Amino acid sequence: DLPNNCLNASSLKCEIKGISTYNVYYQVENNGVIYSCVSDSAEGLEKCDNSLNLPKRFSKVPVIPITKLDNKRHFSVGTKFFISESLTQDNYPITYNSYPTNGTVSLQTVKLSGDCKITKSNFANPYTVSITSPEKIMGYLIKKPGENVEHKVISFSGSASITFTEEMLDGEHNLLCGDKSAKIPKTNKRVRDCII
Amino acid sequence: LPNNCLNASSLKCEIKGISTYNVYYQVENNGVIYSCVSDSAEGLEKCDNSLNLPKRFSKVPVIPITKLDNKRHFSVGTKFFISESLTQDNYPITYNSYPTNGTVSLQTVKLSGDCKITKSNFANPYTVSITSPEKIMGYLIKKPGENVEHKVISFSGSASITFTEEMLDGEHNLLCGDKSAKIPKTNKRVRDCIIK
Ligand SMILES: *[C@@H]1O[C@H](CO)[C@@H](O[C@@H]2O[C@H](CO)[C@@H](O[C@@H]3O[C@H](CO)[C@@H](O)[C@H](O)[C@@H]3O)[C@H](O)[C@H]2NC(C)=O)[C@H](O)[C@H]1NC(C)=O
Ligand SMILES: *[C@@H]1O[C@H](CO)[C@@H](O[C@@H]2O[C@H](CO)[C@@H](O[C@@H]3O[C@H](CO)[C@@H](O)[C@H](O)[C@@H]3O)[C@H](O)[C@H]2NC(C)=O)[C@H](O)[C@H]1NC(C)=O
Ligand SMILES: *[C@@H]1O[C@H](CO)[C@@H](O[C@@H]2O[C@H](CO)[C@@H](O)[C@H](O)[C@H]2NC(C)=O)[C@H](O)[C@H]1NC(C)=O
Ligand SMILES: *[C@@H]1O[C@H](CO)[C@@H](O[C@@H]2O[C@H](CO)[C@@H](O)[C@H](O)[C@H]2NC(C)=O)[C@H](O)[C@H]1NC(C)=O
Repeated sequence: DLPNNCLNASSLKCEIKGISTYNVYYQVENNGVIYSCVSDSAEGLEKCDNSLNLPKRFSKVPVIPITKLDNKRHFSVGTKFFISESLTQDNYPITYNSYPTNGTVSLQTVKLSGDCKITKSNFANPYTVSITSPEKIMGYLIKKPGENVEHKVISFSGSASITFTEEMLDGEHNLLCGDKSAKIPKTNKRVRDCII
Repeated sequence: LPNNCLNASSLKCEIKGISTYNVYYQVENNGVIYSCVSDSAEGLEKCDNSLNLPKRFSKVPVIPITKLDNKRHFSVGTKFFISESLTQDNYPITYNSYPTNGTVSLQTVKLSGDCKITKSNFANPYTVSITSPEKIMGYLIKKPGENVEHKVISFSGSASITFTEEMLDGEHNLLCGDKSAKIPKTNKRVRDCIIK
């Protein structure tokens, strides 16, 4: 059990099958046997086939999929591949990340996740909100309901300060950090520009 | 309209898949197959291949696994989830009563929600109590890799637990939604006294 053949994609013939917003699904081939694999950094895919639409770096923000269909529009954070069990008994061995196992690859929408200490109350600068997380890395995002807004994920760690843009304070906008979620109310237009 | 996917006893229906916490079936009304997933196991007795249907489903807070490293420690069964098809087209599905497009995908799962294990339950030291603020909750003891297809226990409010000689070896592990716990191994010479 050494799926390191997926580590060598620089020189082995590989085809790009699918591309998500947070991982990549491909399959290499060494001695006449295909090896489906999923990676989170895409280091040796430059010479693969369909090595066309892939990015420099997946931002590595912890994300878990959606169970709440109703919460889709409220928690769309993009697409990420996950190891599912095949619909047939098919036990096809895929090596998600560095861990090998069987199952089938399946693309699912995901949500943000973790322990974002969303600091509602902030002493000074009420228009500036702070956000902390004990996790090593953590991701947040500000978006309206839906909008098909992908990316806009920020790799933050520990201390993080957030200010709102002029349009952003439209009440329908929502701040997503970790599991937690809040809604920003529309501030008065004349209270704005009074900052001067 | 997900009509007569609740009336499936009035239609010719084909049982496609059965998981631990939900069931997948397709009904046929007038020319086109309706794919639907549910949890009641009601009205599906007259469907085809409905031989191994469970009485009811536990319907506990349940999320799938991400880190494949933790399947062995947190395996609690299999649950059907709505995903996105690898190809472009996506058949409309009506999970519960919620209609949407996509494809089905079977995934093993972990218990979800929030539990608060009374870690130091001095009162009857060998019996401890759990409290869940949610309306329903799931829990089960399980050593890594132990076959657990329906050993779960539907949990609401606050309840207590009494252990077994098997379950008090150092290998068994306590599971309750979002929390994990390990059981210490009592010497078999101390076991014969608690047996009284
Ligand atoms: C699914 O993935 C598992 C993970 O490796 C694969 O399991 C392997 O299946 C083989 C069956 O050929 C088993 O190994 C056997 O062990 C016995 C005991 O020594 C030995 O006498 C046999 O000759 C054979 O080697 C075992 O279940 C397992 N091996 C592991 C985990 O090391 C399985 O092949 C995959 N399913 C597929 C590809 O359909
Ligand atoms: C899911 O597949 C079905 C069929 O392929 C589609 O579902 C429904 O499709 C209609 C047509 O696009 C959606 O909206 C309607 O659009 C027409 C455009 O002129 C408009 O006149 C109507 O007032 C209505 O807005 C409808 O929302 C959609 N519903 C669902 C539940 O899917 C559709 O192709 C696929 N779904 C999506 C979201 O694309
Ligand atoms: C991946 O590529 C490297 C580079 O060729 C392989 O390393 C070779 O290993 C074989 C022995 O199995 C020998 O040809 C040499 O020891 C290495 N090559 C050179 C040029 O020294 C490696 O085996 C490949 N496969 C894996 C799984 O890593
Ligand atoms: C399930 O089927 C029954 C059929 O007896 C439905 O009862 C009527 O169904 C027709 C459509 O065939 C509707 O037009 C009527 O309005 C229904 N009668 C009512 C609502 O009193 C029933 O609606 C179906 N759906 C369920 C029970 O959820």
